[PDB]
Amino acid sequence: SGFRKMAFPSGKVEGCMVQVTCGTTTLNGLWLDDVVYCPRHVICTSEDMLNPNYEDLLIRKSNHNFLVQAGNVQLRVIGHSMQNCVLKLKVDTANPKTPKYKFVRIQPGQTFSVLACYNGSPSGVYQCAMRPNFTIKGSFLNGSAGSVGFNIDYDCVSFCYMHHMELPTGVHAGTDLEGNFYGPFVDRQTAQAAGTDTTITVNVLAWLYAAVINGDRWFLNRFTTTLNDFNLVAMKYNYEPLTQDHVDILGPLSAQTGIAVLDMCASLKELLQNGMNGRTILGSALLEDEFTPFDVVRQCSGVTF
Amino acid sequence: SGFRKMAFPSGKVEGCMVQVTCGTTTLNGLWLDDVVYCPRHVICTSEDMLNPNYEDLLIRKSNHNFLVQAGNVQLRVIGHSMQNCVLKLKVDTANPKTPKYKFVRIQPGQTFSVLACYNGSPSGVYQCAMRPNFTIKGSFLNGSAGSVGFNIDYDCVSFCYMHHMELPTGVHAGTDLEGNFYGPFVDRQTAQAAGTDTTITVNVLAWLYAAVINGDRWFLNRFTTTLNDFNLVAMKYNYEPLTQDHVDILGPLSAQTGIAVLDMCASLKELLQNGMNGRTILGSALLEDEFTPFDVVRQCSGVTF
Amino acid sequence: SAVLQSGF
Amino acid sequence: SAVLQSGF
Ligand SMILES: [Cl-]
Repeated sequence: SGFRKMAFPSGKVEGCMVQVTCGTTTLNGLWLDDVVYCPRHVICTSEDMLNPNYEDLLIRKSNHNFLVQAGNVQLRVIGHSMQNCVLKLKVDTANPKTPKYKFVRIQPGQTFSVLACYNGSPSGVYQCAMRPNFTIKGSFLNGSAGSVGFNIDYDCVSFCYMHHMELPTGVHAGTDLEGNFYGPFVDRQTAQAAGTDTTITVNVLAWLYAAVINGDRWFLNRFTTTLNDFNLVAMKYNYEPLTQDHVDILGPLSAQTGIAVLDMCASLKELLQNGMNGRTILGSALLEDEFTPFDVVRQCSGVTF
Repeated sequence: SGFRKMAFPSGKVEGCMVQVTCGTTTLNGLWLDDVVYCPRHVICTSEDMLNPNYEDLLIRKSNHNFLVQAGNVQLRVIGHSMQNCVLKLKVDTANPKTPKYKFVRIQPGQTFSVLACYNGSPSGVYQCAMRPNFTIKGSFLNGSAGSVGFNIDYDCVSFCYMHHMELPTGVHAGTDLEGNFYGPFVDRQTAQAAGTDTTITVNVLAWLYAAVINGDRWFLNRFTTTLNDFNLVAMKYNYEPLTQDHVDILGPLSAQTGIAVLDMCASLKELLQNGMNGRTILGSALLEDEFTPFDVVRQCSGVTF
Repeated sequence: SAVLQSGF
Repeated sequence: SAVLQSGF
């Protein structure tokens, strides 16, 4: 037993990380087959960031202007193109450690592991969620751009996030691996703000099921609720609406514990209206919303990769 | 910016995990060079666990009674010995993915990353601390024994923990890689209890420095305190005593922020005596004690491996 | 009591 | 404002 915020094993991703340097600007890139993917702001200097014309800046770059290093091995760039907000550097050797992989665009509320990297080398791994406002609450310093978020299914790595920038209040914004930003953001040093964030209700419910499986059941009440009545209260506390699809996604956890979703909802409504009165759930004094139902199932059943 | 509970990259450890099966009992082992290390309870059946005479049970085992699988490769065991609570299986091939490594015995209050494994395959990675009562608060199911805890320094993996068992209230107990248990525990299904746990004060102070570096400074007061006066209050709230060595270990963080350790102590004393009044620090409503000062420095300065 | 976390 | 997280 026990319950912790668990990241995917990072070995398959670590073998793909390289350093990309364009003059004084350096960040991380992802070396898959014979292509290195990286944020296009690597071609910027510090002055160019306020309002960069990326096409003009890249026309002035030759293949040799890109210094790509995989540890000790310098890699020769033999072509380059820009796709949306990512650069694609064709290199003259295919990465021998390339795993089986997919590019996916995740939905808000979904989670993934981030491999934080500087100068092409990993510093750490942690799990995070795509917030409803299309930011993530990561831990990223200057140099971390190009670090990637991913999920694993057996042997296939799904890359879903490339890091690009930090927004006010310390939240983070990036792209999918096709180079389209999550949310209404642009890779410019301009005034941009994350919008109002909400609490991912289906994830809170998954976490309360996790608590029940681990024997923390003090918050279980005896009432039930309707979906519509639940969503009236949730909305008041800045929770996302629970949909019937969400109720169905919670089905396996509900079956395991014998607690109908609408009964768990009745218990969440009381927590929201009355607080926790100094108590904790799973060691936490706030409700946690960064475990999906699949995350709970994986951790509580021990799925491996 | 941002601050998260960050685990070490696990690639170097993942290449070392194997499955060890002795009859119906299966757990994980660590394949380093030509030796596989695993908890000795693999030679137990379910009845043997109440009071196992491990020497008698192992005398009845031949090399072939140990089925060791590294993915698809079955490994031939050509010798076996018991060192304290760990088995050492000599195998006929050296692990080609063996990293540079050390065995270390960590001190309470120190942290490490755990690679949770089932049937020799990783499920996840997370960071945890050695509690003052010599347990850890992990997430471990049946099958997880043999999962290891580790730290990384550049290229050297220091293995510090092998998982063996779960104690009442869902805490976890294990050994160093020489097979000596952390704390006063034995690998037997007997009545054993984790003792009273305390809060690692030096780690709380490190985490408050992390908050200041990230711009969360509302808890900073204007007073100072003496070490002895601080330790009178800390003791009342089940905090460990702060020693002058701890104050020195906090030196780099103190220098970075310009806040003397004894001033941070004055602010911690007020948090302890007055609570947080609904406020959070770094997104948390409780004080966090599972970041060492080195953990904070690594994360806030971006040390890579 | 203490529970040894091997598997079946 | 938004800050691009490349390095020097
Ligand atoms: Cl909390």
